[PDB]
Amino acid sequence: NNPAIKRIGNHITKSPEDKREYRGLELANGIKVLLISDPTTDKSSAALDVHIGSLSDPPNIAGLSHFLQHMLFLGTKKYPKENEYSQFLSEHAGSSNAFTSGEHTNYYFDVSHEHLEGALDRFAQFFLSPLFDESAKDREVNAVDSEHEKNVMNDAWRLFQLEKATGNPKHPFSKFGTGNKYTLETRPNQEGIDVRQELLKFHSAYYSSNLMAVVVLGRESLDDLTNLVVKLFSEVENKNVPLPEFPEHPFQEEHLKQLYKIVPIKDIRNLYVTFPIPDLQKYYKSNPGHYLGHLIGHEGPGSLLSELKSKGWVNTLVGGQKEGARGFMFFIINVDLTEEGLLHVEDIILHMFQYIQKLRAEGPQEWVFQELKDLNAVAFRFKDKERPRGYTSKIAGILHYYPLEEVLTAEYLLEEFRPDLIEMVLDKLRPENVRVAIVSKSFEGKTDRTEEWYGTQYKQEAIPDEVIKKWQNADLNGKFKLPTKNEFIPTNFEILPLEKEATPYPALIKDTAMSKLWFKQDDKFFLPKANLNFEFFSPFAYVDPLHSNMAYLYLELLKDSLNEYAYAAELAGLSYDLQNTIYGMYLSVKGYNDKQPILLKKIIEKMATFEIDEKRFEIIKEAYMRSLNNFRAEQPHQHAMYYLRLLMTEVAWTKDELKEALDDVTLPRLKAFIPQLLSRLHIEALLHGNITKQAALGIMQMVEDTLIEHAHTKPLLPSQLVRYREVQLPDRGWFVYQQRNEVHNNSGIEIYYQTDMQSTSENMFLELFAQIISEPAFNTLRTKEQLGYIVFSGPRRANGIQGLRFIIQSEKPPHYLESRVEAFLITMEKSIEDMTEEAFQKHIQALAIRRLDKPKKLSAESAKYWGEIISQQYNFDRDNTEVAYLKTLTKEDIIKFYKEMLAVDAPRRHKVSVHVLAREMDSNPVLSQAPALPQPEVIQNMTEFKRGLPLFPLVKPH
Ligand SMILES: O=C(C[C@@H](Cc1ccc2ccccc2c1)n1cc(CNC(=O)c2ccc(F)cc2)nn1)NO
Ligand SMILES: [Zn+2]
Repeated sequence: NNPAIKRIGNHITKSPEDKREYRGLELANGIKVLLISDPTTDKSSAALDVHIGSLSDPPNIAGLSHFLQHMLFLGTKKYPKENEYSQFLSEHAGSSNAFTSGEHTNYYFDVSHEHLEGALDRFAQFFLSPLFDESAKDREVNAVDSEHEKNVMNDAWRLFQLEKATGNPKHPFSKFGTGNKYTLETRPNQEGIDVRQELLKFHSAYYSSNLMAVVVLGRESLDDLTNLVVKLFSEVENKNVPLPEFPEHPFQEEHLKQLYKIVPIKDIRNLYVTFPIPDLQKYYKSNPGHYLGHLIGHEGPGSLLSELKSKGWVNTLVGGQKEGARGFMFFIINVDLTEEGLLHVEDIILHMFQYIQKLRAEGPQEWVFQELKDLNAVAFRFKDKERPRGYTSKIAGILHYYPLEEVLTAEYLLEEFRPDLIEMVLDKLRPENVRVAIVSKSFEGKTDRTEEWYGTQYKQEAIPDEVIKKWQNADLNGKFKLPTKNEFIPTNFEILPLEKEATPYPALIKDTAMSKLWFKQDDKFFLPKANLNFEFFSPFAYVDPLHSNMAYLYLELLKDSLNEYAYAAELAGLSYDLQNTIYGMYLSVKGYNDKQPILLKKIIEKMATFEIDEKRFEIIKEAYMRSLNNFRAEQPHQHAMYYLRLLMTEVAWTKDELKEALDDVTLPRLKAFIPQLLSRLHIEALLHGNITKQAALGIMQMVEDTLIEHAHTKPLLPSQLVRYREVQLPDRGWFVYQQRNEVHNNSGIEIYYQTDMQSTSENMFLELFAQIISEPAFNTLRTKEQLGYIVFSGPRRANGIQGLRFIIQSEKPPHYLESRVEAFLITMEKSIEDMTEEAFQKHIQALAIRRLDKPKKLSAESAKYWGEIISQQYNFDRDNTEVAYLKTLTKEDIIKFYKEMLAVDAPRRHKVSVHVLAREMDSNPVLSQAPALPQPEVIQNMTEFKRGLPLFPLVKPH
């Protein structure tokens, strides 16, 4: 009945468990829309996906569509204030982000449910009347450059662009998508191009209503949501832009049967096998790509990976279809290489073609397709409820590909087995259509080519016909069998009825010396799933570097063993996580409760009776060595956070102390360690979900019983159960720790102002203050000053202590960033005194909403509880108490907090700074005016540093 609405979609198919309400519709201008009504959501959300990406970039301005995406946040004609959008969301419990792919640019936000319209209106202007301020463009060009700079020494990006560079140079697929200062500023200036106009023009030419999809989620009715969205988005202009397509494959025969030898930054060994294939998106209802990927990428018994692992050539394998763009795709088989595998690359690839041959001989298996269909059906029915911001964004993306009534189910539900399509794709998987890339340090100095954008050192060879012919003649290897029927597929979806004595929070229902068991029956979600969380305490886990290493190798060897067995369970919605910690071991099993007890016993039982294979020990141990070394190639700001963690923690083995001790880890020594580790334990657990109290106690009983039976485990004392402390900085102190990043040519810095031990008061001062300066900090340090792409502020919580932290990755020297952060703090001081009481109450409200936002899924709630448990604070009612206190804070309260704890001349300022110098930088100790800074005490040695200071107390439990 509305002229602006071309059609209103029918019943939108959803899971019976989904209580959200849906109406799909298509606007007169062509915008596809999905309206989502959820009366309980504390945060509303919307997203818009344009069906243009960097593949549509002008060939002379690489990264333009990406740059466009940055600029839309920087002002519209209706809301011309540069950070009006960001500031609004921040003051209303909201957030926003975006991304640019080959074919899509995706924008999304969430906000307090009370302010959907205000946010939605400002959001809409991106597509109505963007400003593209000349000043803003010249600044933000730097943020894009920074973002690229961060990727240059990253192995994943280097390889990503290299494949693009080794195909047809005239194909859009070869374009550089990110852009940098050269492509965006330097070269355009040479050519005389007005980049601001090219931005305006690109938005004008491609950001058309016929290529847009919109999703909006709020508390409002589907009716009110309809009027709101139509009111705002029917005014979007339709230029009837043809949807871009790329029918010709980027890989022609000149690019097939080619071998590439590549040199990585990190010490890694990879083999990448690629086949060009047709666009399989139209066959989505049968999805031939996923069927083949599922088998080739199978990790269970009989699989290709199983064989390659037995010969000790590979450890992990990825197989399946890989996105390209409209018109083309790829099929890939990727493995990591052992030192041995690197020598048998030709043989590995033969094995791949033998398995593929095994599939041709067997023919398509309908029961396999039928199994994938069945698993996905269950997956969609009992799908966890998504957080709004990610939901609207994801759906906005696939609205382009599917009918309105089917968007929710399209990517889950399979219709009909099409063996013809399977044979079609399988026919492309031949030696004559293969591309091979080997990534190894062993090719260093032996390369002759250099990729233009990342500087990747590589070498190109043609695969000799002698080798190609060998691969085409692939005899059936007897080691290869099709996967067996997945026996972990859940059958019992019964939701057990809430017990009479069921608690709203976890209740302590068992307290022996052996174990402490926390339990809660789910009363919010009612899906047939449960989370089993176990912390195993033992002093021998982190007593020294040698033992810390062995704790790690033990679990890694344990998982390496269970993989083939647990893989089926993972496919069937039943996963486990097993990590070594500073307190001992951490075990988490999550998923459908049905066959969950089966898996859990297998782990605990495997744990306590583990027999170590020597070959796996050698391989896994060597990988760990490279793993520790590879930390040198991490980002400067990641180093910054790592170094600070070491400085401020009572005990912390550095990655150097670890890799040194590793040389002393032997098989005999490790075999001895495991039993010693399991001989003494204390188990603390949280069982949460679709389980009864007796089933919970039964579960706990089985873990203890299995340990005692196989490992002869015994309890640990209460006094032995004290956690580590945080170093306590002196009043008016300032320490600086300086290191260099050998790989990246950006500097990193973390600045930590340590306030005080955690408590309701200190928590809310810090959080309310962080809330107030969150947006302004991003706007000043990045948007205005453009110090870096990565600019972060917020609370730091470790060992029961807390403080305010700033993190920045930049091309400027760390000492420069210091004055700028300090300059900002003085700036913020004035802004808060000038702040109106109403603006202040907005921040109190924004923080309050964020804290009280309820978990949409079980594991989110489980995390909340488990956080209170491992922190041994046990404050399960924390949010209500702290939000209550928050609302009683004064603007004067925050000013005093700042002046006492954080201000430059503050009495109780405890400041430590970590400086990470860029690769080619050098040493130096020490716009809005930056204050004078005292001379810092330069930390020369972490041990001396810790020993010379007090340690905080630990927070007492509830
Ligand atoms: O790079 C991108 C995505 C990103 C880059 C980014 C975004 C946030 C980051 C946060 C911490 C460290 C690093 C970050 C890098 N992007 C965001 C925007 C708009 N900014 C906000 O909405 C915004 C965020 C936070 C605030 F407090 C206030 C406002 N434009 N591009 N697209 O190409
Ligand atoms: Zn970006």
